[PDB]
Amino acid sequence: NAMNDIVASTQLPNTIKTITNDLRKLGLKKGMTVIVHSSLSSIGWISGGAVAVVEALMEVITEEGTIIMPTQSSDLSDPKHWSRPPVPEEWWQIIRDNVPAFEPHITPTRAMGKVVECFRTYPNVVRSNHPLGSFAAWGRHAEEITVNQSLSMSLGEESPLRKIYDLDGYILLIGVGYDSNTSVALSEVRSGACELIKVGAPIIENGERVWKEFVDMDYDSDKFVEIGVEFEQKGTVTMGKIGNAKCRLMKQRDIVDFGTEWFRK
Amino acid sequence: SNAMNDIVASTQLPNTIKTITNDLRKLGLKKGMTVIVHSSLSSIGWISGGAVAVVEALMEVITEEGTIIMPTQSSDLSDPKHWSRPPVPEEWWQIIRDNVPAFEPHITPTRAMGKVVECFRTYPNVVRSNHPLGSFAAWGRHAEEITVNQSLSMSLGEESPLRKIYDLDGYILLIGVGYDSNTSVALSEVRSGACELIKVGAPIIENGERVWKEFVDMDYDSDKFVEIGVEFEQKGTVTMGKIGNAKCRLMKQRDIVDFGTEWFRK
Ligand SMILES: CC(=O)SCCNC(=O)CCNC(=O)[C@H](O)C(C)(C)COP(=O)(O)OP(=O)(O)OC[C@H]1O[C@@H](n2cnc3c(N)ncnc32)[C@H](O)[C@@H]1OP(=O)(O)O
Ligand SMILES: CC(=O)SCCNC(=O)CCNC(=O)[C@H](O)C(C)(C)COP(=O)(O)OP(=O)(O)OC[C@H]1O[C@@H](n2cnc3c(N)ncnc32)[C@H](O)[C@@H]1OP(=O)(O)O
Ligand SMILES: [Mg+2]
Repeated sequence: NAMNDIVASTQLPNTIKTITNDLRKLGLKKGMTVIVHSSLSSIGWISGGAVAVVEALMEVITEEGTIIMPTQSSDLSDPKHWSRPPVPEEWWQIIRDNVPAFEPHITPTRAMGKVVECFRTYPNVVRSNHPLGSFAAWGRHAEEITVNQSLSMSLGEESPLRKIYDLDGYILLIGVGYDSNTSVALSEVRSGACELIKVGAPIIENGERVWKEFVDMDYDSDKFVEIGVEFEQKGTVTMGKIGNAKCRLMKQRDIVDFGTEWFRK
Repeated sequence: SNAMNDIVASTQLPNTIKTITNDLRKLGLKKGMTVIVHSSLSSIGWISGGAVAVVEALMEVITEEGTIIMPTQSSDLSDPKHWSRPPVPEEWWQIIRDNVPAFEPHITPTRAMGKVVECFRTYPNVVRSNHPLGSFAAWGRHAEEITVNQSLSMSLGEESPLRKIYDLDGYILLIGVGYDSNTSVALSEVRSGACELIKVGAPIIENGERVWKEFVDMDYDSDKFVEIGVEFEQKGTVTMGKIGNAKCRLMKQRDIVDFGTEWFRK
C-alpha cells in the first residue's frame, strides 16, 4: 500500500518548518520568481500534506516573490489525440459537443499533482486563461505572468514561460526529473524542433460555450531528459533534498538557452 | 478498477452533464430539494468533464432555490494516537500535534470524500462549516442556515449540519456508494447514546493563532451503518436507480435517521 510505504521510508515527520528549512538550504530566497514542479510522495510523510508544501513555499518566497505552477487540463482537449487512455471514435463528437468549458477557478488539473491542486484554489492564487495549458501564479508578478496567454502556442513566446524567462526566474524540481520540466518547451518552440498539431478545446466566449480550434506544438517531454543530463555537466544546478525528495534548482534562462542550442544541432 | 482504461471499457457511451441530469430526474431529484450527496466518480463510468460534470448536473437539477450539501471531512487533522490506516510511530505524535496546519475552510483539503466533493467545495457561493474534522459544505437557498454554528464537540450531533437537514426534511443521495458512506446515520448514533465518548484533538485558529484544541466527540462507528442500511431497505422507503453504471439510492434523511435511532435502541 502506497501510504504505508511512504511512512516506512520516513524517519521523522516533514513539517511546514522542516520543508521551509530544506528549501532555504537548497537556496530558495525571499523575492525570487520560481516555477515549481513536484511529487508529494517523493518527499516522504508530511504533516499537513499538500498544504504544508504550499505554505512552506510561500513562507520562503513571500509576497515580494512569485510562485508559478503549471495547471494543465488536458481532459478538455480534442479526443482525436487521446492516448492515455484513448476513447472509441464514436464518442468523439459527443465529447466535443458536451465537455464543459474551461473556467479558471473551477476546472481541475490533470497529471499536475496534489501540490498543484492545493495551490490553484489557495486564496489570492491567479490562473491564466488557457483551456489546456494554463498556469497558476501567486505573489508580486502573479498577474503579469498569467495575463493574455495566446490560444495557439500555449507554451511559447506569449505564455507564462516567456514572462518567467524575461524576469530571469528559477525552476524548482521536487522529487521529479527533467521530463516534468515545462520550461524546456520554450526551447522546443524557439528551435522549432517539434511538430505542430491542430487542437481544440471548449471556452466561454461572449457568455456562451464555444468549441474552439487552434494550433499548438506537440510537446514531447522525453527529449527533455537528455537535455537535462547534458545541462548538468555544463555548470549550475543546485541539488539537495527536501525530506527524501531529490530536488534541483536552476535558472530558467540558463536551461532554456541551453536547450535552444541543443535543438539546433 | 480505477484504471482509466477499465473505466472507459465499462461504458457504452459517454456520460455527460445531459445524461446525468436526465438520470438524476428519473431517480426523483427535483427542483427545490435539499439534498446531501455522497459519491464515487469511478462508479458512474467514463464522464466527459469528470467531477465538473457531476457537480453541474446536480446544480442544474436542484437549482439555487434548492440546497446541495456534501461532507467535507478532513480526518488527517486528527490526533495521530488513533490512526490505523496507517498508524505512524509514537515518537511522531507530539511533533504532529505541534506542527499540523490549522483548519481553514477556504484551504483545508478533504480526505476520502472523493473528487466530486473536492470540485464542489471550490465552487463560488459554496459555504463550508467551521469544524476541523467534520465540516460540511453547502450551496443554494439554505446553505448558510445549514453550515453556521457547527459546535466543536459532538460534531455530528444536534448542533450540526445533519440536524439542520433533518429539520428541513432533506434527502440523501448515494451515487455508487453504500451505507457506510451515509454520514446522516451518525445523527442516529448521537440520539440513541449508542457509542462511547472519546477525547479528540485538532488544530484550529483561535484568537488569531494556531492552537492544538481538545474536545469531546462520539467515536462514530460506520460498520453499524451497513447493518442498519441492509435493514432499512427491507423495511423503509428508498428509491433506487442508475446514473451510468452507478447504483444510486435516494431517501429521506428523517426516515433513515429515525429508523437508525430506533435500531440503536434495539
Ligand atoms: C512538461 C510538462 O508540462 S508535463 C506537466 C508538468 N507536470 C508537473 O509539473 C507535475 C510534476 N509531478 C509529477 O510528474 C509527479 O510524478 C506526479 C504528480 C505525476 C505524481 O506524483 P505523486 O507523488 O505520485 O502524486 P502527487 O504529487 O499528486 O501526490 C499524491 C500522493 O501523495 C501521497 N500522499 C498523500 N498524503 C501524503 C502526505 N501527507 N505526505 C506524503 N505523501 C502523501 C499519496 O500517495 C498520494 O497518492 P494518491 O494519488 O493515491 O492520492
Ligand atoms: C460516515 C461518514 O461520514 S464517511 C464520510 C462520507 N464519505 C463520503 O461521502 C465518501 C463517499 N465516496 C466514497 O466512499 C468513494 O468510495 C471514494 C471517494 C472513497 C472512492 O471512490 P472513487 O470513485 O474511487 O473516487 P473518486 O470519487 O474520488 O474519483 C476518482 C476516480 O475517478 C476516476 N476518473 C477520473 N476521471 C474520470 C472520469 N472522467 N469519469 C469517470 N471516472 C473518472 C479515476 O478512477 C479516479 O481515481 P484515481 O484518483 O485513483 O486515479
Ligand atoms: Mg472557495
